[PDB]
Amino acid sequence: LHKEPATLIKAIDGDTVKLMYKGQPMTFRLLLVDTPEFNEKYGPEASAFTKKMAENAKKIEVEFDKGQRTDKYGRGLAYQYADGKMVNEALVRQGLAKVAYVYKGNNTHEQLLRKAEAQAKKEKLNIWS
Ligand SMILES: Cc1cn([C@H]2C[C@H](OP(=O)(O)O)[C@@H](COP(=O)(O)O)O2)c(=O)[nH]c1=O
Ligand SMILES: [Ca+2]
Repeated sequence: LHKEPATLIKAIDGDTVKLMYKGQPMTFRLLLVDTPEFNEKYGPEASAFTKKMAENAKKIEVEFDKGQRTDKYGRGLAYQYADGKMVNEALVRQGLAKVAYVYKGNNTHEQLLRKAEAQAKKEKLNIWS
């Protein structure tokens, strides 16, 4: 897989963000994770985390997997990086997302994220407290 450029348009919540990709505004849904909705426990904390990571980044990138690049709602499906750090993985390591929605053929980073989830669960962080 490879990273491609994007720029931040606006934070949305823990697992969605509005980015400009190839010069067009699009909402992205982060692959392989599920954050609580804003109205649920840890939803606001997940939103704050990804808003900070994205807004402080000098360089945002997106990486598509091998499979579907948009979902049935027209959201782009990717892994998002902020100054080289994967947001998807960071959420999971902090106990602010569960590994979820693992569909065959868009699951390249599944085991990386499961290892983060195991470390978050060991530490009893956030969702795992
Ligand atoms: C992460 C992801 C979600 N989706 C669809 C499955 C879920 O359908 P339903 O809306 O029918 O539940 C929805 C979950 O996203 P949200 O967690 O953003 O609500 O998005 C995909 O199709 N592919 C994906 O990789
Ligand atoms: Ca969600």
